[PDB]
Amino acid sequence: MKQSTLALLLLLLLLTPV
Amino acid sequence: GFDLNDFLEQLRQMKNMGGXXXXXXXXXXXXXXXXXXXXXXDDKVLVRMEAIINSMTMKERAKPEIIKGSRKRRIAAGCGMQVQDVNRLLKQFDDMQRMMKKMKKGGXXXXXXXXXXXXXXXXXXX
Amino acid sequence: METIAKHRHARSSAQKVRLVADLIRGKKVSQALDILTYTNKKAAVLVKKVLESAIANAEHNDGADIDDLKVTKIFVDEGPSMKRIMPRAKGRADRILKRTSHITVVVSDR
Amino acid sequence: MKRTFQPSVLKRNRSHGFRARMATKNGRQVLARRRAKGRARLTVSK
Amino acid sequence: AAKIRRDDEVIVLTGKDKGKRGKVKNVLSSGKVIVEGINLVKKHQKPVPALNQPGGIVEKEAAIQVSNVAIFNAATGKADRVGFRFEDGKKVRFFKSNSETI
Amino acid sequence: AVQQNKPTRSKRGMRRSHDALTAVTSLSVDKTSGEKHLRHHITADGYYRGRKVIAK
RNA sequence: CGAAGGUGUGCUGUGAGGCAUGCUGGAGGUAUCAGAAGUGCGAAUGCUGACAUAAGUAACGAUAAAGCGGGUGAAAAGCCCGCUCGCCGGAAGACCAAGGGUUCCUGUCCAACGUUAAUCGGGGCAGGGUGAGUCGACCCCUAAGGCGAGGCCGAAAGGCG
RNA sequence: CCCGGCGAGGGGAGUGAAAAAGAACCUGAAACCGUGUACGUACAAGCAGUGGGAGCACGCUGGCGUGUGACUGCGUACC
RNA sequence: UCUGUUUACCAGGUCAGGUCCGGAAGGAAGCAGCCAAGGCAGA
Ligand SMILES: [Mg+2]
Ligand SMILES: [Mg+2]
Ligand SMILES: [Mg+2]
Ligand SMILES: [Mg+2]
Ligand SMILES: [Mg+2]
Ligand SMILES: [Mg+2]
Ligand SMILES: [Mg+2]
Ligand SMILES: [Mg+2]
Ligand SMILES: [Mg+2]
Ligand SMILES: [Mg+2]
Ligand SMILES: [Mg+2]
Ligand SMILES: [Mg+2]
Ligand SMILES: [Mg+2]
Ligand SMILES: [Mg+2]
Ligand SMILES: [Mg+2]
Ligand SMILES: [Mg+2]
Ligand SMILES: [Mg+2]
Ligand SMILES: [Mg+2]
Ligand SMILES: [Mg+2]
Ligand SMILES: [Mg+2]
Ligand SMILES: [Mg+2]
Ligand SMILES: [Mg+2]
Ligand SMILES: [Mg+2]
Ligand SMILES: [Mg+2]
Ligand SMILES: [Mg+2]
Ligand SMILES: [Mg+2]
Ligand SMILES: [Mg+2]
Ligand SMILES: [Mg+2]
Ligand SMILES: [Mg+2]
Ligand SMILES: [Mg+2]
Ligand SMILES: [Mg+2]
Ligand SMILES: [Mg+2]
Ligand SMILES: [Mg+2]
Ligand SMILES: [Mg+2]
Ligand SMILES: [Mg+2]
Ligand SMILES: [Mg+2]
Ligand SMILES: [Mg+2]
Ligand SMILES: [Mg+2]
Ligand SMILES: [Mg+2]
Ligand SMILES: [Mg+2]
Ligand SMILES: [Mg+2]
Ligand SMILES: [Mg+2]
Ligand SMILES: [Mg+2]
Ligand SMILES: [Mg+2]
Ligand SMILES: [Mg+2]
Ligand SMILES: [Mg+2]
Ligand SMILES: [Mg+2]
Ligand SMILES: [Mg+2]
Ligand SMILES: [Mg+2]
Ligand SMILES: [Mg+2]
Ligand SMILES: [Mg+2]
Ligand SMILES: [Mg+2]
Ligand SMILES: [Mg+2]
Ligand SMILES: [Mg+2]
Ligand SMILES: [Mg+2]
Ligand SMILES: [Mg+2]
Ligand SMILES: [Mg+2]
Ligand SMILES: [Mg+2]
Ligand SMILES: [Mg+2]
Repeated sequence: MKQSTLALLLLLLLLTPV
Repeated sequence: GFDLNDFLEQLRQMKNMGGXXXXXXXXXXXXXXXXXXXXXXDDKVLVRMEAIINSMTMKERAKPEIIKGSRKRRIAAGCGMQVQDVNRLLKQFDDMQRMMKKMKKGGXXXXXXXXXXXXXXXXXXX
Repeated sequence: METIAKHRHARSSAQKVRLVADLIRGKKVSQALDILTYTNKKAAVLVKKVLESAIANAEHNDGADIDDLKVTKIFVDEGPSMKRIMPRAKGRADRILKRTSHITVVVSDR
Repeated sequence: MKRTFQPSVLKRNRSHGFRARMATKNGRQVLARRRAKGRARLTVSK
Repeated sequence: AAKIRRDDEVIVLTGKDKGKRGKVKNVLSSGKVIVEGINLVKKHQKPVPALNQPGGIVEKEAAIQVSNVAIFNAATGKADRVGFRFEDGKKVRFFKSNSETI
Repeated sequence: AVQQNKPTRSKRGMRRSHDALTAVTSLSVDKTSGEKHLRHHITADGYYRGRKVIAK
């Protein structure tokens, strides 16, 4: 849902550029 | 709250589905600013993450701030890796504590929309 | 073996910090840590920090057992002091000195 | 109490503004001296 | 009128590399050159996640003053000094000792 | 009134001779938990004289 | 194989001085006899910078006033939330003009700034924010007053109109 | 790498001839502030030194230097 | 001596995950979880 897409998206991704 | 228990289960539920070619194509705004090939090695790094979070005693996970020099020697020895990698894994966990406490305070839309992509001057990449 | 930990440019005067520094001189660092815990001063928490750091240094770098450590030399020097201005009555003004200090703690197994 | 500087823009500019200087011989001498000392701004303008 | 150029093989006169030979990567405006296998420095690099740059100590090549490198004569096996003449109508470089063109 | 001559570091030392703090001698050790603490003051865990009288 | 300078120490001259040398320093110094002097400092209520002293003293800006629970957090008398208490109310409220010029709102940070701490701010850094035929300015019209073609006047500049 | 607040600052490690060259960065003087050691000081009157001088400490090879200076003679800054 | 629960690495055994050696066969040091075990208790 919304908290699973806000979990996974910025988890995988915002672990990428940082 | 948010611990390395929920981070353990976050990353072990995310080491089933996690991939870098399926999740660098599910966002159009973050793969054009930072490079599209800086994503991750998902299986290597998530099996690393799960390894390192297996090296912990359970109150070292539920209370991540008591992890010190001896604790990181013991964790880095447990899974066969470097103390620096465990350093950067507890770093990553710290960033995600930041983000999910921010998602706790601010409404889901005002903390997902005010999210910023950042460069050091307007010229591309420097 | 001697080990250093320093904190440089701390806000407090040398003078105020000296009061506390001179409480812990000579004790073994356990007993001294407690002396510092229940001292009510600002300098106390500054110096507590520096002392603890010093212990970490000794153990991690030089492989000293914590039990044996004493505080052999602890001294507070003057730091760079910054001028400010407080306006005073009838127009005259006052160059203010916001003082800082160098807390230097050194521990040894001997 | 009531101090000496009570600012006004229209006042400021009619008194010291560029055009006000340029009006006269003396003023253009001011603007001469300034241009010779090489100021950042000659007059008071916004 | 520039004596030392890209891709010339040179020999190093001065420094820790004295006597070593190598190939020029590029030149810089300040009169500095950067030579293959020459003047390695060990540089510390803070890991950068955007460029996927790991950390660590990278051995890199640091610029050397162009006065310190001589154009290597392959014929004589000696360092040489260079000069200019006009062959055809074109401006060309030659070695001072055997006066042969490059 | 304001001083007539610059008082030497000597005098300045003397005046400060009394200004030294007193290190607290005793650290009472609570029976149940065993942590050190002040006489008559509760511990960091809220223990006093063997009770846990604060839940905190 | 270590110059000038810094710091010691030893020796020597009637004196200003000189020589030698341990540490520091890391590249300039200079015999001899002459030459030229911005040539020697403790004072000038001397000039600049630095550091003292009184002294951890006076003071912390209205005598309208605070108390508790919870939250955040390294740390909460001061921040957010709730609850009672108290002060202003022809103002200590609300809207403008002037004047200021981003101080507005959000996120984030706590060195300096805030007369204490500060997690807070009118502080730092990044972003956003000001939507007009009918509200103002502009514009149309003139007041006092200004400038003023010709003109009158004045050594020149200029004054009056 | 470690302490700390994902601080300040520090300590190791590494570069370098050198990091008492670390950006608060050549040289780093004095005032001024300290920590350590020797000596003296809690019955003692004064421009604080000079003359005499016991003891103690440290260097030397029972004497000679060095620091200190109990006790007493004389002794009211400079411009 | 049963049961309740406590003790990160630096007593023991199992030692998942992960990691070293090997092409492979397999071994191995051992983090966590569990059980001894040591704290403290109901008897
Ligand atoms: Mg005033
Ligand atoms: Mg007088
Ligand atoms: Mg006092
Ligand atoms: Mg030398
Ligand atoms: Mg010399
Ligand atoms: Mg000279
Ligand atoms: Mg000299
Ligand atoms: Mg010298
Ligand atoms: Mg040197
Ligand atoms: Mg040297
Ligand atoms: Mg000379
Ligand atoms: Mg002469
Ligand atoms: Mg002169
Ligand atoms: Mg002078
Ligand atoms: Mg004189
Ligand atoms: Mg005066
Ligand atoms: Mg200056
Ligand atoms: Mg003063
Ligand atoms: Mg003082
Ligand atoms: Mg007083
Ligand atoms: Mg008083
Ligand atoms: Mg007063
Ligand atoms: Mg007072
Ligand atoms: Mg006030
Ligand atoms: Mg609270
Ligand atoms: Mg409260
Ligand atoms: Mg208050
Ligand atoms: Mg409230
Ligand atoms: Mg009224
Ligand atoms: Mg007005
Ligand atoms: Mg305005
Ligand atoms: Mg601003
Ligand atoms: Mg605001
Ligand atoms: Mg804000
Ligand atoms: Mg403050
Ligand atoms: Mg406070
Ligand atoms: Mg603070
Ligand atoms: Mg602001
Ligand atoms: Mg209108
Ligand atoms: Mg008119
Ligand atoms: Mg005319
Ligand atoms: Mg006129
Ligand atoms: Mg740091
Ligand atoms: Mg080296
Ligand atoms: Mg300095
Ligand atoms: Mg140099
Ligand atoms: Mg220096
Ligand atoms: Mg010095
Ligand atoms: Mg000095
Ligand atoms: Mg008597
Ligand atoms: Mg006596
Ligand atoms: Mg007396
Ligand atoms: Mg004598
Ligand atoms: Mg001796
Ligand atoms: Mg003798
Ligand atoms: Mg003697
Ligand atoms: Mg005498
Ligand atoms: Mg006399
Ligand atoms: Mg007398």
